[PDB]
Amino acid sequence: NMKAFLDELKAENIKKFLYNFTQIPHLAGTEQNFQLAKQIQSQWKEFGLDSVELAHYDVLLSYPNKTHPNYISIINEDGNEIFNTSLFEPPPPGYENVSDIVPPFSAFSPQGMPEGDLVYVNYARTEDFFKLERDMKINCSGKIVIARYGKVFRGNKVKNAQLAGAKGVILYSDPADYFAPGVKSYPDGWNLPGGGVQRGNILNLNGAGDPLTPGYPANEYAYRRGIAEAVGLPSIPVHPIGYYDAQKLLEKMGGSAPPDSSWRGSLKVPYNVGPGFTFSTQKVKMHIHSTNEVTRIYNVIGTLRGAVEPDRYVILGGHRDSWVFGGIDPQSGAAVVHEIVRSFGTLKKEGWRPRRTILFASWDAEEFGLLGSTEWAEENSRLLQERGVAYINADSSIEGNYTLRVDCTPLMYSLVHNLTKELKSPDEGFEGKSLYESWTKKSPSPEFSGMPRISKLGSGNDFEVFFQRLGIASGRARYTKNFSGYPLYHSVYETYELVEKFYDPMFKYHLTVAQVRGGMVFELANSIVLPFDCRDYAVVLRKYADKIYSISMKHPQEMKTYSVSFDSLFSAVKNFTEIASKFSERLQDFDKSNPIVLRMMNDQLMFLERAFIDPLGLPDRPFYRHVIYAPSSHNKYAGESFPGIYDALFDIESKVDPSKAWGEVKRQIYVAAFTVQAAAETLSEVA
Amino acid sequence: NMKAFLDELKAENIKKFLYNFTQIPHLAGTEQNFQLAKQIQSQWKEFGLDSVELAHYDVLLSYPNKTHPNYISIINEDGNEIFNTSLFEPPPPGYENVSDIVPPFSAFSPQGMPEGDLVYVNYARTEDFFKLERDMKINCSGKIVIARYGKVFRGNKVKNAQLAGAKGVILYSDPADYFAPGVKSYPDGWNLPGGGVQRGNILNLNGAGDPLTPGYPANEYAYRRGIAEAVGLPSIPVHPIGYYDAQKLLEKMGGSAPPDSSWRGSLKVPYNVGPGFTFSTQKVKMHIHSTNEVTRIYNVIGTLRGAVEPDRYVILGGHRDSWVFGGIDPQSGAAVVHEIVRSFGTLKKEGWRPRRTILFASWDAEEFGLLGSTEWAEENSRLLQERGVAYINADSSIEGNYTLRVDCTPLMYSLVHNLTKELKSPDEGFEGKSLYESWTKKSPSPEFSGMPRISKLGSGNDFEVFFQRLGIASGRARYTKNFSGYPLYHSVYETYELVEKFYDPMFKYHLTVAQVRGGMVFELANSIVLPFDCRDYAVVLRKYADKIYSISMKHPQEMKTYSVSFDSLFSAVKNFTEIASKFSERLQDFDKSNPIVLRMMNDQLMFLERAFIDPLGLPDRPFYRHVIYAPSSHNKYAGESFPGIYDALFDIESKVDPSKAWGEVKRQIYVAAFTVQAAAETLSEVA
Ligand SMILES: *[C@@H]1O[C@H](CO)[C@@H](O[C@@H]2O[C@H](CO)[C@@H](O[C@@H]3O[C@H](CO)[C@@H](O)[C@H](O[C@H]4O[C@H](CO)[C@@H](O)[C@H](O)[C@@H]4O)[C@@H]3O)[C@H](O)[C@H]2NC(C)=O)[C@H](O)[C@H]1NC(C)=O
Ligand SMILES: *[C@@H]1O[C@H](CO)[C@@H](O[C@@H]2O[C@H](CO)[C@@H](O[C@@H]3O[C@H](CO)[C@@H](O)[C@H](O[C@H]4O[C@H](CO)[C@@H](O)[C@H](O)[C@@H]4O)[C@@H]3O)[C@H](O)[C@H]2NC(C)=O)[C@H](O)[C@H]1NC(C)=O
Ligand SMILES: *[C@@H]1O[C@H](CO)[C@@H](O[C@@H]2O[C@H](CO)[C@@H](O)[C@H](O)[C@H]2NC(C)=O)[C@H](O)[C@H]1NC(C)=O
Ligand SMILES: *[C@@H]1O[C@H](CO)[C@@H](O[C@@H]2O[C@H](CO)[C@@H](O)[C@H](O)[C@H]2NC(C)=O)[C@H](O)[C@H]1NC(C)=O
Ligand SMILES: *[C@@H]1O[C@H](CO)[C@@H](O[C@@H]2O[C@H](CO)[C@@H](O)[C@H](O)[C@H]2NC(C)=O)[C@H](O)[C@H]1NC(C)=O
Ligand SMILES: *[C@@H]1O[C@H](CO)[C@@H](O[C@@H]2O[C@H](CO)[C@@H](O)[C@H](O)[C@H]2NC(C)=O)[C@H](O)[C@H]1NC(C)=O
Ligand SMILES: *[C@@H]1O[C@H](CO)[C@@H](O[C@@H]2O[C@H](CO)[C@@H](O)[C@H](O)[C@H]2NC(C)=O)[C@H](O)[C@H]1NC(C)=O
Ligand SMILES: *[C@@H]1O[C@H](CO)[C@@H](O[C@@H]2O[C@H](CO)[C@@H](O)[C@H](O)[C@H]2NC(C)=O)[C@H](O)[C@H]1NC(C)=O
Ligand SMILES: *[C@@H]1O[C@H](CO)[C@@H](O)[C@H](O)[C@H]1NC(C)=O
Ligand SMILES: *[C@@H]1O[C@H](CO)[C@@H](O)[C@H](O)[C@H]1NC(C)=O
Ligand SMILES: *[C@@H]1O[C@H](CO)[C@@H](O)[C@H](O)[C@H]1NC(C)=O
Ligand SMILES: *[C@@H]1O[C@H](CO)[C@@H](O)[C@H](O)[C@H]1NC(C)=O
Ligand SMILES: *[C@@H]1O[C@H](CO)[C@@H](O)[C@H](O)[C@H]1NC(C)=O
Ligand SMILES: *[C@@H]1O[C@H](CO)[C@@H](O)[C@H](O)[C@H]1NC(C)=O
Ligand SMILES: O=C(O)CC[C@H](CP(=O)(O)O)C(=O)O
Ligand SMILES: O=C(O)CC[C@H](CP(=O)(O)O)C(=O)O
Ligand SMILES: [Ca+2]
Ligand SMILES: [Ca+2]
Ligand SMILES: [Cl-]
Ligand SMILES: [Cl-]
Ligand SMILES: [Zn+2]
Ligand SMILES: [Zn+2]
Ligand SMILES: [Zn+2]
Ligand SMILES: [Zn+2]
Repeated sequence: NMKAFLDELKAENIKKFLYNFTQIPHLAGTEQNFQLAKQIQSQWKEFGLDSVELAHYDVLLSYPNKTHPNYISIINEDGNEIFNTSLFEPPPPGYENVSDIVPPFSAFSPQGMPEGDLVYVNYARTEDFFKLERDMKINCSGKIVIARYGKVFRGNKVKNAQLAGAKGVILYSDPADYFAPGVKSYPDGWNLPGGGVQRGNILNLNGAGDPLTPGYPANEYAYRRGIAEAVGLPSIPVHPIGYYDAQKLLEKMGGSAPPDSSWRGSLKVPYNVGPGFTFSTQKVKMHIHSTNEVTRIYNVIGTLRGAVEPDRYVILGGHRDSWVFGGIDPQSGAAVVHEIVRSFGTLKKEGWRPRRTILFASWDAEEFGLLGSTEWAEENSRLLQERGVAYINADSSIEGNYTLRVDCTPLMYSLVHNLTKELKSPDEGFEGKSLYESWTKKSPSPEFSGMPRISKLGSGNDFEVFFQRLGIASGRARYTKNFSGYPLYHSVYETYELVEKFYDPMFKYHLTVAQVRGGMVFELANSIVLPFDCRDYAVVLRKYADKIYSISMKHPQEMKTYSVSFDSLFSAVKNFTEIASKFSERLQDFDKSNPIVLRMMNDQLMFLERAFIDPLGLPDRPFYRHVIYAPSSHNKYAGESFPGIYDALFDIESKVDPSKAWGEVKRQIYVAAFTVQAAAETLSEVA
Repeated sequence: NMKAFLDELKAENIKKFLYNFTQIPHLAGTEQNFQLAKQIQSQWKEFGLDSVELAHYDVLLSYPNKTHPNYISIINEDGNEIFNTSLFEPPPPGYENVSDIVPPFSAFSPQGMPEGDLVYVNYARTEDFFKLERDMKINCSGKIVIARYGKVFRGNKVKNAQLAGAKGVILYSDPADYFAPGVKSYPDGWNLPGGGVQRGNILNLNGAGDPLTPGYPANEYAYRRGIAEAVGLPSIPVHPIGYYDAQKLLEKMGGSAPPDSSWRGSLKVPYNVGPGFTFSTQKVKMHIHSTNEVTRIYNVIGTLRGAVEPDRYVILGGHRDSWVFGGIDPQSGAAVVHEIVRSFGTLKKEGWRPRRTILFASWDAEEFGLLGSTEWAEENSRLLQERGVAYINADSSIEGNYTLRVDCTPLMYSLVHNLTKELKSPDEGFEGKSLYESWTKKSPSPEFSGMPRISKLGSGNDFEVFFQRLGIASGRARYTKNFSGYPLYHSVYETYELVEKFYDPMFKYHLTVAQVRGGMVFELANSIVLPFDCRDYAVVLRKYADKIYSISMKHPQEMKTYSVSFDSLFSAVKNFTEIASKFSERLQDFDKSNPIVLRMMNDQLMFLERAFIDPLGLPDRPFYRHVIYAPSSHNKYAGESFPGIYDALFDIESKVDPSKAWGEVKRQIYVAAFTVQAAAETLSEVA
């Protein structure tokens, strides 16, 4: 039963697994990552799984040149390189020994050696560039942009920059965002040293997976696009730096004041916007020599065969590749999955099987754009779309230690509420209380009433292809602090010791996340009726219809002129509410003894997420096919609701053909109303 | 049981229903068609169906102007209209009374009054226009084209013509194609009078359905494209004529000889290719004033709820709208469905239910581009794709009386072989023999050995959206003669009397088709294991891989230069063969007493057709998503195999960038190999 499963999970095992996974770097595409894959595969096998395979793909990755390193220089009027950024981060204590730690770089940067004047853009958000090209009249064309990490996925920044005319982008971590007051720099606390740099890919894939093979798995005979038709590649050079190198680049900055305090970070510089220095006369020069190359990656796929519904799949998945040691990102999640597997494997050895098939993935090349999960799902899309019950992600278990952070489909809200009431809170001062209670006290619902917050799914992690492309019900759960990443994110300093010393010394937060993650997978794979509640979707559809309506209503004159009505969407939502309500009644009133009727009802619950998929995709985003949710076009990490309408409405005041534009709003309202109505009809009596 | 069902079908009932359906015209969008819909709905209800609804859509139709009729003129040097084509066909005996019979027109022609020189193009096939622009050097630009009906769908002709530069198209029926020797003109035989004209739409929809709403049902709040972005509309005027009016237009034709005898039909004219007349000096002038208009259509949808698997759908569908009386096209099929329904309804009244849900459709606006079936399937696509077992079409039951013509997915071959051996042949001189035997003797397999021919599915009928877009296993069966249509196709002369007197006086061929159609639907809806044989797909995949390979091999030098290999496709096919073979074994070896295992296996059989769908669609044909089959791009009526590769290879010698072109061949080989491999993997053990 469930308690047997939950009781078999040990904090000390997680600790032991995390330590094992963090001793050397496991960069995607390296032999070391391959060996960790082989090792996971052997162990998941010894743990009891019925089968464990490696699935590999040949995908575009990116790597710095070993003998021609990347850096940024201030040059002078003659071409003397006055200042030079780091070539590497100062390795932490006792790892000065590291074989090779990849130096900081922006994965998928083109090669280049541009120079020019600097313009500071804050976080390089859409609103930042609006304030700058619209209010301030500064002009980024031909400039090198310099932006701080935080707020939004760094891919959006590069795209915003690229589109505003920039010839290069420099990213850095500012202590305002990456140094929490009163805590020390690593190795003596969990803050980011002025020499720490955040690695990370800067693609805009929009769900495509491998850049060269959109639509189809990068298998042995894959046909690939030439790199010039590749998906998501930035066209200007980009490089990240720490805040020491940053001060050096920022302190000589001229032009206009920062437009206000929200543009100014913590270093002792003015945070002038530029362009150029006070100093005229010197320029910034970038040196980028990273190369893109097709490289083999490996997913580990374990299978625990279901006793009754083997042709129904509950998937627990998270990635194995790290930028360096992956002390938090991903091995604190990977060590949790290892212990979940060990625990299910234990029950199986004593002769239990779950009701449905459970699938366990160790994904590769996630850091490079969710490539392993995506290629695997393109290869197995027909199985997934007819057999896929749910997907539970398992990246970083902790990014803090204040409370639970849950993002999931509405179908799993009730499941998550019930599971957490059955779990002990590991929180100081809530001993003998449930996780539900601490989580609700600490992160209260905005909606209300006495409920916790649960957020929408966007992207930036491996659930993306399962939810956004395929319409498989998905959730994730981790411990969090009070979109920027904790301070030591994607740095050489994110190590086992960072976690053992400063994050979770007892491994008690890991154990909690293992219980929430393994708990969901257990209920999903074993409850006789799928634990989804379609009425929960009815409720959020109404909130999102209100929301998108309110946004349109900021423009009453155009709504009159063009006859923009939301009547069809509200009507659809009202029908989905009534039909879901009747479906719940039938679900309460039938005999679980009749298997075929059970299967029919479970198939309705199962295909309901699926009903929100449009096979034509969203406008310009063929791999984002869900109509209710998509990643924000301004921030991959953030979930947006009614994305088609949201984007047709965004900055609509600026389109030059208002009636073309409002026409497309109307078209999107129609697609949404229709999809919500069609989804609802999946829950009607079937004949 | 089956025999009870088959024995309840009566030839005399079919006769009575066909007579009832043919007394007045039932043109899509008219009140008369609406009343026939209401009537079908009441009767299917009295017959016993559990529910019967009307589903309506507002779609673009096309109609001649009542007070400004269409015709073609020869004008002279001054503008005197010397010759004028008919305004209508001479109505048949006793129907000179007809309320209104729509005059001959090409549905969806733009309006226009162009004049110019005539060029004769034979059947206006791709090869005809090749022979003419390549061999003969004649140039169709600014000319009016005149082409005979036959060989290919008239939409392709208009598209070929349009693309070759034409300013108008005139279609006519030539007696070579539409007058069988030794038979008389209607009313005294079944041949086409020199005053008969074939009506018909001339769209290129490529599966889109309603022109204005591709992707989504043309419901109440549908957003519609402006007519200029409508799908499939021809841009030059087109009008059809009989062979009397044709002789008048052809007899004065100048320019070059016909390139050979295959270009010459039966009228006493030279069949010169033009351009222009001998007569200089006079021109041809077209007068077209038809209008396009959004018009309401109605499908009748009856439901017979399944006793065990109600959430599994077997669909019997065919259209109700006719160009005029629809004596053969469609009411000889519609009267068969009426009798099938009556018969199932009888069993139900005695307390039987089929195992699966059976759905019965009377589709509207088929003649106008399969619009009713398509809109309905877009509206209900999520139900269809998860619950759809099979679709059996039911258009014209007879287009002759020589033998059976069956087109279907390979999955149904074995079903059709077994059903026909259990059926009496209605053929003169095969009394006491089975339909299988007459059908095999009369239409022998080309493949071999002692098997009948079964052809591929293309399009030109209502199964299109179910098979080509959705991947639902589909078949059709009718009686045929020894792609052009019988002689009285889409003419005022296709009447009840044409059928009672000359086609099927006993109604014995109708009864046979009712038995083959209702027989399939019965087995599909009642057999405990779905009657599909996946090994039959294995066999044809190998033949098609051979075929497409041979076509590529007409170009060995390019295959070397570009490294074009079919190794992946053959490998996929070989694996599909082995895995299908193992799947058959398991299907033989499991206990039908275990329902969940039964359901799992039926779901594999059911989703196997579905596995061949690519959600990205074929190149440029987003609504044709099946990878093994598509309608021919040169002839909608014809099925083509490995369409993606076939079209990348077609006329490849002429592409100006041979390596771009051969690259796309390679990409298509990859898509096909991958899809065949993925389809096969749906038949593997599921865990
Ligand atoms: C939510 O579910 C409800 C079903 O409970 C559903 O309501 C349906 O709405 C449509 C209109 O939106 C109705 O269709 C109408 O009724 C009949 C057809 O049976 C016609 O007379 C009407 O047509 C006339 O009026 C039209 C416009 O007002 C004209 O354009 C037209 O040419 C006619 O002259 C009209 O088609 C239908 O009756 C209800 N169904 C009910 C109440 O049972 C609603 O649409 C669902 N929401 C969504 C978004 O799907
Ligand atoms: C039909 O089914 C068979 C399975 O029975 C399947 O065969 C598979 O083919 C691929 C090659 O096409 C094999 O993968 C290889 O084997 C190992 C990985 O386990 C590697 O050593 C190989 O890689 C080396 O060589 C490559 C090229 O030759 C190099 O590019 C590469 O970098 C390596 O140095 C290679 O990946 C696989 O072993 C078999 N599976 C078997 C026999 O079990 C076949 O592909 C299926 N057909 C289709 C079209 O799917
Ligand atoms: C993590 O643990 C694994 C397995 O417990 C260690 O690898 C095993 O132990 C030794 C290492 O040579 C061998 O006898 C086994 O063959 C290894 N088993 C495998 C790979 O499954 C591994 O070395 C540990 N990693 C670290 C850095 O501690
Ligand atoms: C920053 O780095 C550059 C590159 O290594 C340094 O300039 C080089 O210096 C050597 C010897 O002085 C010369 O042979 C090269 O011509 C220089 N390379 C280039 C491309 O300029 C530079 O001195 C460094 N600057 C600082 C302040 O340390
Ligand atoms: C979460 O728990 C609640 C409370 O147990 C569950 O709702 C009950 O479920 C039973 C079983 O069908 C019903 O008979 C009760 O009427 C329900 N109570 C309420 C308040 O609805 C709910 O099913 C659980 N959610 C899951 C398991 O997903
Ligand atoms: C075809 O048969 C139908 C039904 O048998 C005829 O319509 C019915 O018969 C009379 C006609 O006014 C009425 O009492 C019924 O209400 C009609 N029933 C319906 C419409 O379901 C119909 O007129 C026949 N058509 C022809 C031309 O013979
Ligand atoms: C073919 O049809 C046209 C159109 O009806 C005939 O020409 C018309 O004749 C009347 C009276 O003679 C004139 O008022 C119109 O000007 C003509 N219309 C046009 C547009 O030309 C023509 O005579 C007919 N030709 C034959 C041979 O019957
Ligand atoms: C068509 O009929 C053949 C002959 O009856 C069927 O094949 C037999 O099916 C039974 C039932 O599984 C097997 O045990 C026999 O071994 C089969 N004989 C052969 C020659 O295969 C076949 O199943 C029928 N096809 C259908 C119903 O789709
Ligand atoms: C890296 O740069 C070296 C040293 O200058 C050069 O020889 C080599 O081409 C580069 N390797 C690649 C292509 O990354
Ligand atoms: C920015 O500067 C360049 C000239 O160097 C110009 O072409 C570009 O259009 C400018 N952008 C704006 C907003 O004026
Ligand atoms: C872990 O828990 C303590 C308790 O408040 C917290 O303040 C400390 O800073 C936490 N560690 C991190 C990395 O936030
Ligand atoms: C048909 O032509 C008539 C008569 O000349 C004209 O008045 C009317 O506009 C036309 N109707 C339409 C638009 O089909
Ligand atoms: C046919 O004629 C026109 C001139 O009237 C010309 O522009 C067009 O390109 C010609 N086509 C060919 C194949 O020469
Ligand atoms: C019907 O059957 C006879 C028997 O040969 C055939 O010759 C006759 O022409 C058929 N009718 C039609 C329309 O083909
Ligand atoms: O490519 C993405 O969508 C995200 C990759 C990675 C996700 P993770 O850092 O592993 O949480 C990142 O944000 O840089
Ligand atoms: O639009 C089509 O695809 C075909 C419509 C109709 C099919 P049918 O004549 O009813 O067999 C025709 O060929 O003109
Ligand atoms: Ca791919
Ligand atoms: Ca449509
Ligand atoms: Cl996660
Ligand atoms: Cl048919
Ligand atoms: Zn990461
Ligand atoms: Zn991660
Ligand atoms: Zn027709
Ligand atoms: Zn027809």
